[PDB]
Amino acid sequence: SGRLWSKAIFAGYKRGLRNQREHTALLKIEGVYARDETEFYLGKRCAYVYKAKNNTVTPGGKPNKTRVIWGKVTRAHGNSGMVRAKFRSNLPAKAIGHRIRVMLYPSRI
Amino acid sequence: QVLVLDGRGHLLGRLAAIVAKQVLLGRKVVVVRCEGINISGNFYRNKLKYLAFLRKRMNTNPSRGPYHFRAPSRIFWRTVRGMLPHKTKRGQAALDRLKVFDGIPPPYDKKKRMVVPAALKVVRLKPTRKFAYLGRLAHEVGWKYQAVTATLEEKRKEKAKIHYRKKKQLMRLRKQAEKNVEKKIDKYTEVLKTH
Amino acid sequence: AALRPLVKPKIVKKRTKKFIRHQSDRYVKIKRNWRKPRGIDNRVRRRFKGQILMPNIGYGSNKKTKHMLPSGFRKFLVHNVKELEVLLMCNKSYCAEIAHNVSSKNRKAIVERAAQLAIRVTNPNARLR
Amino acid sequence: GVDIRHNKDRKVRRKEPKSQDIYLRLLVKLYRFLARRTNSTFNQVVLKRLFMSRTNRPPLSLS
Amino acid sequence: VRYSLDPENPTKSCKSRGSNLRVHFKNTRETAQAIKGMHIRKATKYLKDVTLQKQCVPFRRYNGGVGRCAQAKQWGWTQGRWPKKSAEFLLHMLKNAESNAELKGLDVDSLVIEHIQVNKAPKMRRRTYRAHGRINPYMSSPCHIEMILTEKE
Amino acid sequence: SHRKFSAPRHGSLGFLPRKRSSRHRGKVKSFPKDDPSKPVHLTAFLGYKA
RNA sequence: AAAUGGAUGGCGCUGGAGCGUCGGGCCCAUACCCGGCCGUCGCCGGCCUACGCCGCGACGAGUAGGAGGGCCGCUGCGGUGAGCCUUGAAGCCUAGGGCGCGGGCCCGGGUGGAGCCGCCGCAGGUGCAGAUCUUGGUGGUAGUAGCAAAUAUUCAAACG
RNA sequence: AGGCGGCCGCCCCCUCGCCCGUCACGCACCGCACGUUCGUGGGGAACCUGGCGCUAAACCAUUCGUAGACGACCUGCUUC
Ligand SMILES: [Mg+2]
Ligand SMILES: [Mg+2]
Ligand SMILES: [Mg+2]
Ligand SMILES: [Mg+2]
Ligand SMILES: [Mg+2]
Ligand SMILES: [Mg+2]
Ligand SMILES: [Mg+2]
Ligand SMILES: [Mg+2]
Ligand SMILES: [Mg+2]
Ligand SMILES: [Mg+2]
Ligand SMILES: [Mg+2]
Ligand SMILES: [Mg+2]
Ligand SMILES: [Mg+2]
Ligand SMILES: [Mg+2]
Ligand SMILES: [Mg+2]
Ligand SMILES: [Mg+2]
Ligand SMILES: [Mg+2]
Ligand SMILES: [Mg+2]
Ligand SMILES: [Mg+2]
Ligand SMILES: [Mg+2]
Ligand SMILES: [Mg+2]
Repeated sequence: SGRLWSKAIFAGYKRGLRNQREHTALLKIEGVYARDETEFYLGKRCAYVYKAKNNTVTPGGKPNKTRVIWGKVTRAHGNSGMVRAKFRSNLPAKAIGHRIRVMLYPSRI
Repeated sequence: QVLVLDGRGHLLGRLAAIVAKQVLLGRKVVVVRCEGINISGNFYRNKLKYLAFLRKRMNTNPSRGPYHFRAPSRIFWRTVRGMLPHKTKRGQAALDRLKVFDGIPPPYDKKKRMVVPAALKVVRLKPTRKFAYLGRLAHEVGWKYQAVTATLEEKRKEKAKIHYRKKKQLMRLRKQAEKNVEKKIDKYTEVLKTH
Repeated sequence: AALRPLVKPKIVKKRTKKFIRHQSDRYVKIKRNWRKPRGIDNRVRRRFKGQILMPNIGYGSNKKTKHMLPSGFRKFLVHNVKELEVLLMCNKSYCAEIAHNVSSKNRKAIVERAAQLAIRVTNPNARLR
Repeated sequence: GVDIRHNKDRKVRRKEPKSQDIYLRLLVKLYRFLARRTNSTFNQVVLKRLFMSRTNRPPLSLS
Repeated sequence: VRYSLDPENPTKSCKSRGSNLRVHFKNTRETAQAIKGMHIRKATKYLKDVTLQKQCVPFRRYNGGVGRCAQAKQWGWTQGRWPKKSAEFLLHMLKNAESNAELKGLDVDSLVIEHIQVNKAPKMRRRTYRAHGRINPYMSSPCHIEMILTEKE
Repeated sequence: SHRKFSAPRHGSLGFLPRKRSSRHRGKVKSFPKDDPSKPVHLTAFLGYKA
């Protein structure tokens, strides 16, 4: 029991002022508010949990209504502690203002 | 979840910047006591700028056009409207997540109110600069509800005093309990590991 | 899982949109085929951002993965038994595809000869009885 | 771009002979092989003159 | 002949078609949208009320410049009009569909109107006489009508 | 421009939002204020213009 | 001091989100470096469609215009496929599968009923988005304007 | 812009409602993801059952003129 993943709010794509680059996303992760603090999360793996009405899940026992686009942290971003992340597929852009799980695997504890 | 913010002693643009940044991420923030939000500068200048804002109106039809709110909660809500992308369905969802109240509602009388240190008058102003009250501005121009809000505010302040005396009595009782004995075996461990 | 051709890598196409013609949405007299606009005011020719993209040489697919079906073969059209038997030497890279005007009576003989010679055919089970 | 110089991509040359004479193409094949395999600048010049046109190969006279 | 929206089964369904009949296409479409999805006796009483101007027909799509009525509040709409000629023709085709159901041997008291279709017949042309010696067309708009009536259980 | 004969304006902007009123009985927009010094009484009645 | 209400972009900003001097980080363009792929050009290899096959390197924007390639396409002619078919050709439709970067193409499914196509050469009345383009058809307008020059009709019956 | 909390007396039990020590078990599913949560999550259409109750009102039609371009608005209708 108990949550094993750290909370991180999706903030938006990597962008300029005008144009965007949808292959890289930004994460405001809670607790981290510093460039020196966003060092431990380099290499963590992220997961966007969302819902659909067709029966497609992981084969861990039971078929359900939960879909996940996987991905992982690439590097840090800015001085405020925001974190870049490249997922395996690009974001649906509905995920703005929603939470992406950051699970505590392969990093170097 | 919800972020219940006090409005006393905060500056309008600083609090609007912090609220408009924290509402785009999804944290449902509610600014309570909006009549106490201060504005730097002279109060004559602030009501002159608000009178100029009232003077801005469409001449061919004043109804179809600029809607000039006089209530201070709606003043702060227009202030955050001008900072969020409200023409898009990101700032529209952010304005749906944002709630604002003049005076204090009963659930926010119940819950605890936060205070943002970066938006404070004392933090952001040299103490010999002039300031204003948004409730004073709203009563001086349009919003005719200062007396009822002040009466209900004094009523809930009396309620808060009669709750605080009970809470402080319970805290004196629990420190008498901490003054009593047969608890120290765990307390040595807690002092050695940050009491 | 029929014939499993030789080592074919990950096939990428570098875009898969078959680029639309400008203002084909606005007028239905304009077919969806690409046609290079040669106007003096056109945003597509001037290559403004946010407009459609013109097909140029940079979208060229790899020569290793050129004309590649997703099964891993390259298609070759066939009318009859001699043009099916010409695929006898390279049957593990160049698959057969029966022409549309071939009747069912000869089509069953062609697909039986392809099953004998172990030549992949794209449409074996079409126009049967 | 990168190159500030002008772009003269193809220089001048005629590599394949434009004539469809089969015998001339066979001589082109043979003397191309000899020109790249013998280090003979005679074979180089004869291969270039076989690439050369009808007008630019003027008729020699017997005298 | 073929229709649109072929029924569940031809045993429990009758059919009717009128072709090249002098009405307005817009009036017959807007009354067919009110006929559709209704019991046959309710539709017959409704069309008699239309011919007696006691219950109207709401114009929902072809509502350009159509005056209002108080009777359209049954339909949740504001505008209405009372097509006498369209009501007479579609009542005659409802009687024809009733006779076809009687010939096919259906339980004639429990028919609902499942499908109705109205589409533009080739219109016939006459001419006006406008100013400055000009001739302008004066064209009709007849329609083809199909209807399917099905036993409701 | 410069109309050369300035006239007072026709009508009134304060009465300009003209409409068939949804009420037929003229409702009271504002009653007079109260005080504990005055005795108990009513303010408004109904009538019919004979 | 200027005429509709309005512009440091707006919101706001005073221990600055203003001014002047600056420091350390941070954000990105089709700019630069590394790498994958296409094409052009240059230099080249081989006695493996020689008009094919590889090798290395540098560069690719562009109206008017000028060239090259097109296994892009339409029509007909000579050769050519012991070509295709009434066990279904052309044509048309298609929330189907695919290829090419594109000109376009191949197959699946449905109507259709008698002609059609691949390759090498040949010859064009050979490609449409416009020209107040020509002919034909069809919408919004729209069940709208309109059926108002000259005093006027009414009851009953009959054929229906 | 109110619905959970506090007191008295009973109800069927708990003297493990907790911290430290002993013992043995529960799937040990043999390297792997979306697992654990306020969920007897929001609303709509129906299925079988207990208890307690409910028995109407709009719109059209007719009339009305205090209003009406048409809609709309104010109105009457009982068997005294
Ligand atoms: Mg220009
Ligand atoms: Mg122009
Ligand atoms: Mg370059
Ligand atoms: Mg209109
Ligand atoms: Mg009208
Ligand atoms: Mg006329
Ligand atoms: Mg009032
Ligand atoms: Mg300003
Ligand atoms: Mg500065
Ligand atoms: Mg170029
Ligand atoms: Mg062809
Ligand atoms: Mg021509
Ligand atoms: Mg000709
Ligand atoms: Mg045309
Ligand atoms: Mg043109
Ligand atoms: Mg024209
Ligand atoms: Mg027309
Ligand atoms: Mg009119
Ligand atoms: Mg009219
Ligand atoms: Mg009679
Ligand atoms: Mg008679």
